[PDB]
Amino acid sequence: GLRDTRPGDTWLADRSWNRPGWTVAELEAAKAGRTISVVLPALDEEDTIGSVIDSISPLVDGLVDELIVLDSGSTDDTEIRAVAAGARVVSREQALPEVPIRPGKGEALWRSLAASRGDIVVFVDSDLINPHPMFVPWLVGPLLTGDGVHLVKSFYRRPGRVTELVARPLLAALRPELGCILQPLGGEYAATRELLTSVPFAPGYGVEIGLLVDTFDRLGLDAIAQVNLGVREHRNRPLAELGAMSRQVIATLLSRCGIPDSGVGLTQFVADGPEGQSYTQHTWPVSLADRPPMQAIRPR
Amino acid sequence: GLRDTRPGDTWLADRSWNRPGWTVAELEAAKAGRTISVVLPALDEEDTIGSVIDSISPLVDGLVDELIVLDSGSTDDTEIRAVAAGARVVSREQALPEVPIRPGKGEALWRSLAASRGDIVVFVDSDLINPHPMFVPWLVGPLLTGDGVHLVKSFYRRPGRVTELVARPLLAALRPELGCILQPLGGEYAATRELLTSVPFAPGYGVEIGLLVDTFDRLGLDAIAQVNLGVREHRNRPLAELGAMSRQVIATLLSRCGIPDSGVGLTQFVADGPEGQSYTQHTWPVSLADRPPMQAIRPR
Repeated sequence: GLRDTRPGDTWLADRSWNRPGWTVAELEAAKAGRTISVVLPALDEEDTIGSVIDSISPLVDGLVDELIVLDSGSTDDTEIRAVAAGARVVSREQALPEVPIRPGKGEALWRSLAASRGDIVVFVDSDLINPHPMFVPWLVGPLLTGDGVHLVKSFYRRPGRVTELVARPLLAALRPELGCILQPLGGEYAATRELLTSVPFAPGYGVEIGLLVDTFDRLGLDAIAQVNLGVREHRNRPLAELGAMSRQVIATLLSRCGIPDSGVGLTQFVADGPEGQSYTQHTWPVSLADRPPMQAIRPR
Repeated sequence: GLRDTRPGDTWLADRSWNRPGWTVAELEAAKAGRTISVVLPALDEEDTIGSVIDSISPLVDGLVDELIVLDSGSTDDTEIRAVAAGARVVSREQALPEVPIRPGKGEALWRSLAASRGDIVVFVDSDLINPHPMFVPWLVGPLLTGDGVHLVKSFYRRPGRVTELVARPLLAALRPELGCILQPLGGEYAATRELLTSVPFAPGYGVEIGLLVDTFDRLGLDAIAQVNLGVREHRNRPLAELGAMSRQVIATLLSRCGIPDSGVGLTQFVADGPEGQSYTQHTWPVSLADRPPMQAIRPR
């Protein structure tokens, strides 16, 4: 199974593999009333967002009913380049005006649920370097082929740290049944509205891991599927930021397991010089504050 | 305080700093009946162990009463080179013959307590590249200056991953008072026999973190001190092994916080080729089995 996996292959919970034998046009016919939205979270991604939209553009009005870029308050030319590429840009303010804004990635994806319409929502990171046009079709594949799948995660390889050292070892310890998930923190995934609007949304970088665990806890492993995207390349995350990401992943995962987190942020001690004669104390923020299920805020 | 710290400076719990104003000969007089042992855990370290012993050698018969190398069943020339350097080599079998051997670093340090004699035991890794001769004197410093210190941890800088992404963020979440510890996983530390033989010893790579938390939980932060070793350089740990280390650090830390760990090892999925057409499934072992306080096995 894992000894022969092509980009597009689905791995179900019962250790069974499913190789897709459809075209894009055939998948559109398999929708049968169900609508598909694609959401792209964006914070200062002016260089990459054009290319990401272009790979999903030809699917619009066909398989994809709406392509939305959720602007997380960008100060650069992210908005004007995304419109020029042919996607509707909705800011956090515009997505849900009647609720004050909290910082972080989790807030943006949560708000995109109120801004989107589709029965199936596809999430793709806007910092992906040259994504394959079949990314979206592969993600919706297991959902449109009705077999009780509600969340489609993705796995890939670089042409890592927090996934391999924090997320996955902690999942092995606390939710061992989720040990088969190759990329729990992966930003490329698809889910049904009925699931997305019924679960709370974790703040910041904990959004992916929280959604994965909530899906497993309330539906079981059978509702989760994994698709091979082949080779994924994205903007490299700065090494200083990974400690903060880890702490948030930890906070979110502990809260889902009923383990009380102190709410105390990670303090990093950065050496000022080569000798190490002095250290800079830097405390990253951490949030234990989930957003409630969207059904409690804006019921569709 | 952290804006001016020279190699040797002690950081106490009450955020107060102590700069040492002694010589090696003056520290020996401060012992007053108390004996000091230095333990070097060794598993296949034939290239580095000679240099490590040479830095501690001139202290023997003076400040250091005995220098012991705890051989963890080496297959190379670790034993014969350590004897030639001038240190007594005790294997796991010889350290505690009447108890069967378990694999891992934690077992070795635990067994060294039965093989050692000193009221103060100093632990130094045998894979250190050119350690400073003042390493041992700096570690025993706060212990010999009687102010209620029972464990001396160390901090340094490279001339990281698991410390910065796993150990420290998880300590912030579960034991926030230990957030000021710069290197919780550091192999260079010293403690009193009364403490070391009264606490359980965590298996494998969890030994350091377990000892830190046990000391805090039963004595408080006042018993823990930190010393600047300046610049530390050691053999680089292979990137494939760090996931296994993380899982063990996680298992040990959760167990100390009363959080049930599943006992399921981390499964890593390693890509076989460039395309990612197949994956190798690799499950690292994890142990939830502590060793009991040495007072329950060999009471001195």
